[PDB]
Amino acid sequence: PATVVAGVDLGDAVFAAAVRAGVARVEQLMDTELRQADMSDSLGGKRFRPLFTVLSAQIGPQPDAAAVTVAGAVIEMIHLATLYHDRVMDGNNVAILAGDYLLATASRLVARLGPEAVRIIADTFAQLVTGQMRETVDSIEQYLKVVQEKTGSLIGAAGRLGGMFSGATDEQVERLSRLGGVVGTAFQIARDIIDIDSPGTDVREGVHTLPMLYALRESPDCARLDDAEVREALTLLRASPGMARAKDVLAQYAAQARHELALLPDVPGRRALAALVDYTVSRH
Amino acid sequence: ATVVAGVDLGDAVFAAAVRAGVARVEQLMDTELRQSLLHLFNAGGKRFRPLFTVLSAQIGPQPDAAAVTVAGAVIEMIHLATLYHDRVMDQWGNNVAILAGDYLLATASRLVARLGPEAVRIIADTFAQLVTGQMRETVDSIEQYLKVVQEKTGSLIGAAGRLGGMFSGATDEQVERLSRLGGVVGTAFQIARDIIDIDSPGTDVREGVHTLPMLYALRESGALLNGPVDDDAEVREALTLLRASPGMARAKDVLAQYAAQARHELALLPDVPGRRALAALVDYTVS
Repeated sequence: PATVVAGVDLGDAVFAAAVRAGVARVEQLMDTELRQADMSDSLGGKRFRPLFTVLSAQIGPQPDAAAVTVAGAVIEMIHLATLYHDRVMDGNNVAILAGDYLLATASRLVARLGPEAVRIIADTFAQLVTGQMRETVDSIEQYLKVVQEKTGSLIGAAGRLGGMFSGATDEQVERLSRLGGVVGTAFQIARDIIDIDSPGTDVREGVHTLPMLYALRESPDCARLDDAEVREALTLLRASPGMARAKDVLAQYAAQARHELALLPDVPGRRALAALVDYTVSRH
Repeated sequence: ATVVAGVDLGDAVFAAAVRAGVARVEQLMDTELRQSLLHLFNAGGKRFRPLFTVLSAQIGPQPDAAAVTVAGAVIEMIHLATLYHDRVMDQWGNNVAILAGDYLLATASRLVARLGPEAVRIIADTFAQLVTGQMRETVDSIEQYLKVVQEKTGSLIGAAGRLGGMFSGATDEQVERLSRLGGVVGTAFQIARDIIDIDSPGTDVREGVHTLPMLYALRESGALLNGPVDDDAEVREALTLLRASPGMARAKDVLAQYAAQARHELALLPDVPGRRALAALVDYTVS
């Protein structure tokens, strides 16, 4: 545990403490920027994206710890807001307002990071709405388009901002952006798989995830769209070649993340990010 | 004639320049919003917030700067997004309303981003204010209501004044004055809506929202508005009862006081046509 931050084993406990403190600084800024005179508002609400932002800023030669803290707070507040809005689309009005406040505060914070950061966030918002627009011809191409837009884009921006505000080179910033995009997708696909492999299992009533999408192509019929019906649906998926097909797609994203890792500079942040990748494609 | 949105501005050449500025905002909105998710109504230049932005920009040497139109569009998209998010129920559904609002928001992000980080900060802080206003709506009751309407309605119109001043090139002190004017005008704008909801309807009683006339009434003695009201018979009742309380005359007094506050703010703007137009907009808004 002393080497672990946000579930990622960073191998070294002294290094883990410095990284954990960078994550803690992100949450502390969020708590300070959200708290007003009016509130269990931040409380999946995780440190994954803060971890990713801090680790990405370990790739450049001159991390700006204050700016890195801002970027991570911006990214994660946006993450939480997408969760609030997703719950209502599947109190409603209050959950929407809370998400809107998280989005307003994230936009306020990123203005501190200057004109380039501001455009990166605005473009990320555009992708986020595009994926929600899409999510409402190849149905698996679309599903992977949705998670790339709603999930991969935001972790790409965290990688981008991490590189930018450690003075990484232009090419390393692009690479960190691409890594974060591929990490976000792989993370979701692992989630899809884990929720059928078995902590609750098929806590996914209504959601057509990637294994399911594969299984419904074969040709022997789903009971799909109350408790035995759920277990009866679980056996079919764990059996189906759709499961093995979903793990192949996961492996394609893992392969692409590791391709990007390999061209990162040989610095301790690269090994940290590879452990982040390992955890991402793991059982979480 | 010399009228732009029920408001007589003065000289026909000023009014024409203002009409054209507002129309430019509606056009930019249309253009930037094109991708069926939302259906904008064509108000033909009568939207309050583009008008207040364009009027505020008249104070600057460059009222028709392109950034002024972007500001106005941004302001109005924020206001539209709140209308869509307001419709989330505890359009076709909750999903459309959320998505429509998020689309407006995202489009506003792209536009304000190119205005610069300081304009991003202003709009973001304003939207934050606007949201906590709606949270807070859900001590001193009057100062509490006024804080709510200042947050949920006055801050966006303050921002319109601030942005209009900034990007028309107005002086720093003028930007500040126009921001203060906008907050006071937006409050008076809401107080006037809340009075008009009881004079001649009833939406606030049915919704169970406590507005200025009701809050002053509940200070006397001799409170059925605990929660909302469903039956149309009790609605009619509360209206006539509230129409007779001295709290109704007190809310009108406070409205007149906010008008006087706005006149104090605008009196120290330069002596130009735009000051008179703003003065006229104030008079219209409280009448």
